[PDB]
Amino acid sequence: IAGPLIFVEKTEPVGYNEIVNIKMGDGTVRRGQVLDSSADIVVVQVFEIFTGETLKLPASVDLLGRILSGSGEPRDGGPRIVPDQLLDINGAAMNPYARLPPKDFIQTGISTIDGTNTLVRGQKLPIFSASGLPHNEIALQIARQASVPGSESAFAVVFAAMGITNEEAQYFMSDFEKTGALERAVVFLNLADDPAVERIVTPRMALTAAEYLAYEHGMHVLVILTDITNYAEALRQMGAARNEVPGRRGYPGYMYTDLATLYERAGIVKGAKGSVTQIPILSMPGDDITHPIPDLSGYITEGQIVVARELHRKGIYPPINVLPSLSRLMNSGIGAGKTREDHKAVSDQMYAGYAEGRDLRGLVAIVGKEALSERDTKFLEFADLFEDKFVRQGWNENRTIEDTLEIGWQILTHLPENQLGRIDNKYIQKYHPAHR
Amino acid sequence: AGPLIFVEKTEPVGYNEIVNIKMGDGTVRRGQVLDSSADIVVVQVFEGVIFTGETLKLPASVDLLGRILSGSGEPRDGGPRIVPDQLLDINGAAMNPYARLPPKDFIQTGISTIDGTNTLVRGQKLPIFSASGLPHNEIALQIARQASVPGSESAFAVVFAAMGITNEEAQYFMSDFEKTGALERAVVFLNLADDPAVERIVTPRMALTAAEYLAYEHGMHVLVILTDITNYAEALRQMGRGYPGYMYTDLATLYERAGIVKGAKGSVTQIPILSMPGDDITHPIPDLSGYITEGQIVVARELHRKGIYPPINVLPSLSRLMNSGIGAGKTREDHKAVSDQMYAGYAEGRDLRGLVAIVGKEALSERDTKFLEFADLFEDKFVRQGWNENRTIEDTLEIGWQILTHLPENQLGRIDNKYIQKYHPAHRKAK
Ligand SMILES: Nc1ncnc2c1ncn2[C@@H]1O[C@H](COP(=O)(O)OP(=O)(O)OP(=O)(O)O)[C@@H](O)[C@H]1O
Ligand SMILES: NCCc1ccc(S(=O)(=O)F)cc1
Repeated sequence: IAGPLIFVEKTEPVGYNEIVNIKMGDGTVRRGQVLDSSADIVVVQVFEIFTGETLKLPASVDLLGRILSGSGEPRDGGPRIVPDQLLDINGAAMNPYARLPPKDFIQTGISTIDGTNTLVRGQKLPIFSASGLPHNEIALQIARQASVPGSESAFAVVFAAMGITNEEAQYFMSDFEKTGALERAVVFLNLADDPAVERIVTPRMALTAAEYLAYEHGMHVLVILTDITNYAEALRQMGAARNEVPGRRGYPGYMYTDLATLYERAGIVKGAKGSVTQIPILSMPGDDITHPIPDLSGYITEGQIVVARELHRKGIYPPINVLPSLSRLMNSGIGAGKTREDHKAVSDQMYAGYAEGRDLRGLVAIVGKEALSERDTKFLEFADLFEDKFVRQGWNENRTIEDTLEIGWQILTHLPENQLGRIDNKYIQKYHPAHR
Repeated sequence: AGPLIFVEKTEPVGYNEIVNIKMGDGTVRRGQVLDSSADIVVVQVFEGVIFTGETLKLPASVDLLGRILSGSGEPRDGGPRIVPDQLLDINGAAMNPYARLPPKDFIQTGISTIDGTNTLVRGQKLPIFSASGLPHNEIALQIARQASVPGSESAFAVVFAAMGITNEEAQYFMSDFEKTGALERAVVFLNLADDPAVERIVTPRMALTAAEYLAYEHGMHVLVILTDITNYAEALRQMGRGYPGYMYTDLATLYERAGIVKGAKGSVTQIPILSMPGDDITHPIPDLSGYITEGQIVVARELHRKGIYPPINVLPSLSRLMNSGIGAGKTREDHKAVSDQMYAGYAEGRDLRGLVAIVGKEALSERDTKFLEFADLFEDKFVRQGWNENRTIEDTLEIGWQILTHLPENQLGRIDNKYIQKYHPAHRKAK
């Protein structure tokens, strides 16, 4: 009767496939079999230590301002968390999600996100990148800048790093402490050499903490997870998936729904007072042949933010290419009363102009700048202005959606007013710098 | 430094030799010889007694249809050299047939996960995003065989270009096009892995040039399939340890060549295959995002591993111009609603697979079990289809309506009552 995978505290040595009884968070008992384990954690697959208890998160608002390991133990030299509640972490705990669509605005402070691919409360918007690109730097800037403008609910951040180096850990820790962002954040840091099982538990501890804060304390919580790919690397070598090939015989069935137990955990929480939003980092692995991992495409259902090496090589930060980027729920979180009435129009116009300008880079290479029309030259130049002024921003520059929109209107000014076909006259008259 | 311009080798040249290139308008741009094959010179442009070269030309003629050529345009089918009625500069700087018009009508691919949920539109650029070991080429071949433009007064044609392929893949491609009759309306450009690197980079330009000629001078809707861009980028890797900086601008000279042509009686649509390398150390992963501006079709390992063909995951897939090409008079009035409803239902079902693995199968509500099962039906009956199964948009929509009857009518939040009463199987009238 193979079923859900749970995590239980290890109190004694246990053997692979050992039958055990588990005392769950809700007080009920489960029958299961052991799959793998670390010094403090064992992975069990439920059916229907000999008699153990589930690994739990010491749920408490005191988690905020703390930096913990993947298993919830202090890394900041502080005392262990004094729990207000001990919650199971596999996702069965509170059943906090409402059947409501994601909808309001979350200000990341990054123009290429807030302006053209708006992140909304309850959404899961992955950052798609690759080795060598600054995705962690982007994840860190969002963590310290993110807020929920005009909201009556408090805002919190759950930052979860997986399989990182000592240097990286140092990097992250010092930043949260120096900026003060730590006061409104719970940080879970899993090192590359920490037990694999601990990496697997890391995203679950994070999400459980997120759900608790969102549901128990009516907060809008932003969960940043980096990097799924590293999570997937530990997963493929854990338990019964060990030395097994995906799609073949012997590959554990749970191996293909595992990522789903993570991306299913996002959304507005019951009561509609809080919510859990996810920003997972999906870094393209360069070893699909040697290290086959679970398909990560399942995490992409509401869009994605694309990090491009092209912009990175041009010396632009953050190197986000808005063209292949998308936020399917964007229309929920923008407009009058959320951002500003002209948000959709400006974003639409910048996208159109930037896409045109980029195509023109090809034409100019085909016929020469001397042969390009005046009109086309304007768009060609607009693409440069967009990348140089809108896309590019400092690592410590936190732009309000108003700043983002103004920069947008400023560069749009470079195009002929008669070429702004994506902006209704009403807005052109009201916000265009020439009629303002 | 780029950009790259191809010139016919009319006289001996040397590396770094400064030369003048005769543009199709009588003017001349100057560059430097970067590399060259025996008949083609690759020049990098800037901005008497020196070489003045002619741009490499494509022997254009409707007689191109039904022919299998090499990346350089030479017969590979044993047939005679193409008798041109026009010599077209393959760099694209001689005609520019594109209209200032947005892509708009329907292109029926016959594949449900494309036509139904992320529709291909005439003049659009819709890449197939895949990876090593996946069947993107089989999907590409199927589209080439089945694609059409229902109700269009303009004829339809296919331009299929393969870069750096093996001899076995070539034979396999030539065989399919020939036995199905698909070759009858196609111009096939085949470049083999051993062919000079120079011929590999001219291949897509020869293809796009043939496409523009048919579309603009013969008022045809042309579908251009390029598989793949990664091999193309590999050829650029070393022409004169990642890819050269000019690659990004170079790729732009390819993706700018798409759209409705002047007169709006024709168009060029591109379906480039972008497969990610299975190994980065040797085959670094290039940034081909410049080609992705109108969406993409995602081939997913998950579906392939489950034994489903075509393994297309609609959730991450997207067609930004879909609304242009659907609805009454194009496909059917209920298209957008069925598409929205299936997408939402599939996404919900997939999330529930997550919940099932958290609380267990028997813990799911009856309602949730309904969606969980719909996800299975979607993959088993909508996604899955034969490699030779050409579905009309009607078949696709009807298959959609059938699996949707698994969901509670009160759950079809994406379909307004008017379409429910008219098309829902439980309400539709016999007629
Ligand atoms: N699981 C997935 N795997 C691959 N591609 C996906 C997946 N899900 C969605 N996509 C699509 O692929 C695109 C991401 O690939 P993209 O071209 O951005 O790579 P990249 O980040 O530019 O690589 P590079 O490291 O060279 O910059 C997105 O536009 C998205 O639409
Ligand atoms: N790698 C070979 C480059 C090359 C090859 C041939 C020439 S010659 O074409 O002018 F006949 C010039 C340069």
